[PDB]
Amino acid sequence: SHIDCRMSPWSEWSQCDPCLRQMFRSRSIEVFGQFNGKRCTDAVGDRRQCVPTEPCEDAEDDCGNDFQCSTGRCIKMRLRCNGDNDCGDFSDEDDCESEPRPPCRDRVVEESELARTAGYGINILGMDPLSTPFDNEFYNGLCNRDRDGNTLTYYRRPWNVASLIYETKGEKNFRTEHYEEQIEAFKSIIQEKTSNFNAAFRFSYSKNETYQLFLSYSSKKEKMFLHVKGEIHLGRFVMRNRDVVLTTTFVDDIKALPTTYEKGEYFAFLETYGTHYSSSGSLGGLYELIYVLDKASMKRKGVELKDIKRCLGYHLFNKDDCVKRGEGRAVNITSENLIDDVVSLIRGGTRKYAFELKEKLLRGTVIDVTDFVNWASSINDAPVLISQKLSPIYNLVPVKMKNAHLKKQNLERAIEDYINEFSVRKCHTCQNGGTVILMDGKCLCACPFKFEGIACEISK
Amino acid sequence: SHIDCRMSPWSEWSQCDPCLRQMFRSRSIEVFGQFNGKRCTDAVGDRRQCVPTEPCEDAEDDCGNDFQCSTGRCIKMRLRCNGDNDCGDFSDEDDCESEPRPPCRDRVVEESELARTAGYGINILGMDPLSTPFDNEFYNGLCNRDRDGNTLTYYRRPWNVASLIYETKGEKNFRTEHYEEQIEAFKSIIQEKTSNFNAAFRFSYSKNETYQLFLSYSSKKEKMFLHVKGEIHLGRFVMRNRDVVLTTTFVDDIKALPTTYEKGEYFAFLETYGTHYSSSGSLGGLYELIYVLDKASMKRKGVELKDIKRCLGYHLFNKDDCVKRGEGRAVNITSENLIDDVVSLIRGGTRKYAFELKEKLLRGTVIDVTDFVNWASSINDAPVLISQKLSPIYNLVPVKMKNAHLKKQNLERAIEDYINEFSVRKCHTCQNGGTVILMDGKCLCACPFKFEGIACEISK
Amino acid sequence: SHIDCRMSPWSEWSQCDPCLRQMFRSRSIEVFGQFNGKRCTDAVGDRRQCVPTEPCEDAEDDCGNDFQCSTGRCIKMRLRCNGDNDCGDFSDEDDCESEPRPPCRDRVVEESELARTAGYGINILGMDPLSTPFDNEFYNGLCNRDRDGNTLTYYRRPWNVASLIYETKGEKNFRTEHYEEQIEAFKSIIQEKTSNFNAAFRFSYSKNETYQLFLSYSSKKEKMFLHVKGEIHLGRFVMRNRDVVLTTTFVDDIKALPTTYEKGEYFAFLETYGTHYSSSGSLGGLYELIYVLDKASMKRKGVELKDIKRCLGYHLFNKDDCVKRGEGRAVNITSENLIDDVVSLIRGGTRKYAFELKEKLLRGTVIDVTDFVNWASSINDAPVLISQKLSPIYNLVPVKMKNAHLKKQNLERAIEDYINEFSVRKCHTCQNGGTVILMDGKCLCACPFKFEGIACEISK
Ligand SMILES: *[C@@H]1O[C@H](CO)[C@@H](O)[C@H](O)[C@H]1NC(C)=O
Ligand SMILES: *[C@@H]1O[C@H](CO)[C@@H](O)[C@H](O)[C@H]1NC(C)=O
Ligand SMILES: *[C@@H]1O[C@H](CO)[C@@H](O)[C@H](O)[C@H]1NC(C)=O
Ligand SMILES: *[C@@H]1O[C@H](CO)[C@@H](O)[C@H](O)[C@@H]1O
Ligand SMILES: *[C@@H]1O[C@H](CO)[C@@H](O)[C@H](O)[C@@H]1O
Ligand SMILES: *[C@@H]1O[C@H](CO)[C@@H](O)[C@H](O)[C@@H]1O
Repeated sequence: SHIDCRMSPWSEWSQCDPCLRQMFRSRSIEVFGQFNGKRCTDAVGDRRQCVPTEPCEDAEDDCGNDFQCSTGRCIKMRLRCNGDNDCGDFSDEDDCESEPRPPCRDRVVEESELARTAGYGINILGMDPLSTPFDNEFYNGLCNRDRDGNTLTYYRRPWNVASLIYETKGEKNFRTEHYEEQIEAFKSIIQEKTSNFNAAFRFSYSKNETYQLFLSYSSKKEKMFLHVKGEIHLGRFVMRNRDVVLTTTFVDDIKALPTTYEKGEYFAFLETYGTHYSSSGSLGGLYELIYVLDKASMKRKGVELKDIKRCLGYHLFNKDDCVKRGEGRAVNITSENLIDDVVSLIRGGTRKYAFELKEKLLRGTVIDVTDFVNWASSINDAPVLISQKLSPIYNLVPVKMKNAHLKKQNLERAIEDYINEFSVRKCHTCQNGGTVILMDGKCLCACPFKFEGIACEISK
Repeated sequence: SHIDCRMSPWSEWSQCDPCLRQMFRSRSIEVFGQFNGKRCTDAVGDRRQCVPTEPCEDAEDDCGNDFQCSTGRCIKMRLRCNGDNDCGDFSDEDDCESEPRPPCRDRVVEESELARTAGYGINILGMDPLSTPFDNEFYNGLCNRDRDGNTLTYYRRPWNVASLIYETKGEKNFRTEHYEEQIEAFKSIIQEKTSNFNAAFRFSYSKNETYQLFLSYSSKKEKMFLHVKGEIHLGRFVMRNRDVVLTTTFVDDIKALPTTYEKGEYFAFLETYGTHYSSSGSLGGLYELIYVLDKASMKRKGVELKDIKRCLGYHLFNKDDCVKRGEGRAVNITSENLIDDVVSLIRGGTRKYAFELKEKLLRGTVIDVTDFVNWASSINDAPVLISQKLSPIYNLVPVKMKNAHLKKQNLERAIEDYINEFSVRKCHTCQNGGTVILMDGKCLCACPFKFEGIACEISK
Repeated sequence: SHIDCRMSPWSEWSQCDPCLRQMFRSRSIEVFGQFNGKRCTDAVGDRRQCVPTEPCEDAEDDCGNDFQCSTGRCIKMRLRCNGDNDCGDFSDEDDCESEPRPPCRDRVVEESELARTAGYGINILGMDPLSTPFDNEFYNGLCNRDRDGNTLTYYRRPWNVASLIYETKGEKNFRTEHYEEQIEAFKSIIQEKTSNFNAAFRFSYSKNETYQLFLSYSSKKEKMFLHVKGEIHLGRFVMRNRDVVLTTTFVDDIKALPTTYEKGEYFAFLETYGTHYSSSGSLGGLYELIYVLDKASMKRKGVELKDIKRCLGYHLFNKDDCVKRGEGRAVNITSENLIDDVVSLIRGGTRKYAFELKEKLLRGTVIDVTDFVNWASSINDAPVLISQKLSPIYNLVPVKMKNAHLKKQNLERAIEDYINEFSVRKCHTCQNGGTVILMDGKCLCACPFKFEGIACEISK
């Protein structure tokens, strides 16, 4: 068992991209390292400076009949001096001596806590970088209020969020399964022959053979299961799809794409800003217990016994003898296996109450209803995204910018190449029911419940 | 078992839509991914910028004999300086030095809490984005009061809400079913033959065969069920159908539709603003317990026994022998299955009392009547929509705007295409009673009560 | 089992209605969706803008010798400066410098709480939108007092209410039925033959056959029922039929009817303002318990037994044998079903006492007489309509307006078409006693007490 990492050879140098003065080249990954071998360490993509031999046109947008700002975002004239940071670099609340004319008037209006990070541009592994391509500070001069249940406030709705409810949806699943199987097998045998021959001046011949045999098999098995899962949802959100504003640090990174399907830059872009964006989330976070017991007793026995009681004797003078032989054997074999797994997981909430709750779960005693309530009041402060409906990031690249369809054509294939080349289906699978897991480019396998070996080979 | 996602090829590029300068093209989805395969990730619809080769007419409404505003909504002259935000951008309470003449006079008149979000533009999955196409701030210079039971106030009726009652309709269902079936089968057999032959100088021949057999089968079964469901309704609402005002961020998105049935834009519109709007809701929210027990004991036995007691002996001299043989067998097999499911769900109410109530339900002890009362007083703050009578969103697109019937003809087919192409009837169904569920474009199946496999195959 | 929704094809485009500049067309619904199929979603009626090719006359009323107002209601000269909002837009208390001359003088006179919403324009489903076609602010310069029992005040009688009493009519029904049936059947059989034949040097032949049989059947059944129903009535009302004033937002919607029996607009009108108006109601609200128990025990047994005891033996030398055989069988089968349903419902009253009362009902303990009294004092605040005598809405369209009889001829057939096309008698009925219920255009069936299937097929 010895597998090492591998690399494909590099490709050819494509072209000096004239709008970036760099030629790119790339390669792929054949086989990731496995079974205590060398790690691949993500060495795809390469860059090299070159002089532009044939210069491109000046790639800048027209920004027709709109006030250009000091960032690159083009806003309208209606957003002038509105008291809202619309250009990004505060190009409204400085210029004029006119009225600030706030569209949210003297009504009690605050800033939100859930809508401001409403992108959660997610990656296909499952973890979510908050590198939001959206900009949740652009209000576009509107004042739409969305109520809160507990605090009785009036939060705002940013322009990129199309809907934002605050329900209170608590939901506890609970299961406990139980299996048991006893079996007691049993087999006894007793045999006996007693032969006696007598002549008549005589001759005798006796034999008393007494065989016995005995076998038991008293084996039980047991297999429990338990599963608590209590979700707590506080609302949701749904993002938009047309006339969407993007943040400042993202339009530039789309504008710096090599436009010719150069493979090196897109694998950096898709891990800087994620693969998909959560177009419809649901905040508030869960907890979970799992209690997998397992038991396997076994007995087996054997009780064996033999006897021969011979004799002889005759009067003619006298002669006699008496012979005895007796053997006994016994075997007891009592085996036992026992396994207990406990897993607990808990997401969301303040640091002080959630880790009271986790240990009150794992103690096994009953939890008085003051810690789940305190954690559920805590979850308003620190929400954790729990369920999302994805959407690809090339459904977000704007069309106003130059070479938009070519960059979308690049990003629609880069996601296929990213999901293919880092897939788990390149490492050869582990035997004995071992589930292979790609991690750090090093396919580690998890063995079920009995196998301590890396290849799930050694048993107990 | 290995299914991956599939895609149809793209269509042809239709036409530069001259009023939007973009040509659209699209495709469909053949088979969603299933059984631990690649996800489809919603890649329908495509956009591309193009120069308008043949320009359209200037698509703007006439707004005949009405005061146009700084949003696009056309109000009447009666709404001038009324002290109500009718244009959306406050084009009443700024202009004149005349009287504000409030139609709600010095009577105690407030703003509502249930009517202001009275659209709940819903989607066919079951969840409800609050992206209200209606505008519940337009009062049209009228003062219609609707009373409250508990607080004794006088809320208003916005123009888009046609009726709004506040009942107090509490309604608890409760069920508990119970099934049980014991059975005890039993079968015993005893056999015996005793033969004895004697001559007469003699010869004997004996045999004592003693067979026995014994079988039990003592199996019981049990299957409980419980179901609490206590709804609490606080009123309802019924929206209108003619002379309806729409919000500012929705008439623009209808005006930006490609008018030629271009499939890419309508699938973004129908998931920005939902598929249907709740034309008749009922607020106030439920809770629910479900307690599905299951039990299956089983015993079976077997007790077997054999015996042969032969003999022989004669005087002529003497000879005799006595032979004994005896076998015994026993099997006990005692199996047991047990399953407990508990589900609890709770909607509506403040964060502090509802999650006291849920754990007081799941404890199993009796709940003193102070937590259901406190949750029911809490439900006035945070209502949750509970029952609705839908209506399609192409019964809402106004007819005053240009190309209204063509856009309604597009939206009446886009709902059929949306309900067909994301239907569950494309994924091949799971066996063993597994109910397939479309989720994230990845058809996951739920297996009933015994099957841990993805295809519901492995049993216990 | 697979039924989907269906639609008839659309009709022909009728005519540009010249007073509304819109041609209408429509269709019908053949079969609603049923058994987990596609929903119809109410797609009847259609509108389309068209230029008026032949213009109609200016549809406005004469309003002969009456002061026209700024709404469209024509009041008399006697109502000038009376201090009552008669035109709707306050065209009395602004103009003159004369006396306000209130017809209710310095006597203690208030505004009502039950008469102000005295329409309750109801729909044929059973639920009641408060979209009152009547106007319960028009007093017509009269001062008619109607007393109150508890508060000792003097409420007013609006012109649309012809009579208004405040009784106090409490009425509790109570039932408890009980059925029980035990039966114990029993059948035992014992048989025996003992034959013995002896010769005489001999020969014997014996036989002792001993059969037995035993059967029980000890099954009981029980079926309880309980039904509390305590109504509490506080008064009633009776509306008028001639010289009736209607509200401002209803004469316009009658005036916007297409006049040619165009089917699309009337199905929106009849669900904006209901099908009938409650011409004679009775306020104050009920509560209700239902306790349906069900039990079905069953036993059955069987105890079977057989025996053959043969023998033979003769002296001639000697020979004999003895043969025994004995079988035993036993079956016990003990089945049990149990069902408990509880339903509770409660209408009317403040939020704090009614939901104390509901849980004091469902606890099963006796309720001390302090919660029913507090709920009955609460019911003065929040009444709920409980019994009504309907009347069709085309007995309410005024005759002064133009094309009144044609619109009444349209509305007298639109109610027949509405009650026919959304009737439950289009969905094919469910078997096994399943009652079909039309809901959301999706005929769901309810199965009685044992059947969990959608088509009431699977039993227990
Ligand atoms: C994958 O690994 C897990 C780890 O415990 C194991 O339980 C499971 O049986 C493996 N196989 C599959 C198909 O999930
Ligand atoms: C669908 O899945 C559920 C999940 O438990 C199962 O109970 C049910 O039998 C399945 N089939 C149908 C027809 O609902
Ligand atoms: C209708 O459905 C109900 C639901 O329980 C059932 O009790 C009744 O027998 C059905 N049939 C009729 C004729 O009411
Ligand atoms: C990467 O590219 C270099 C270019 O010189 C090769 O030499 C190397 O073997 C690898 O393919
Ligand atoms: C989408 O459309 C492109 C257009 O070039 C095709 O090449 C592709 O195969 C897919 O159909
Ligand atoms: C509705 O009416 C249209 C009119 O073109 C038909 O094409 C359609 O089939 C339905 O009947």
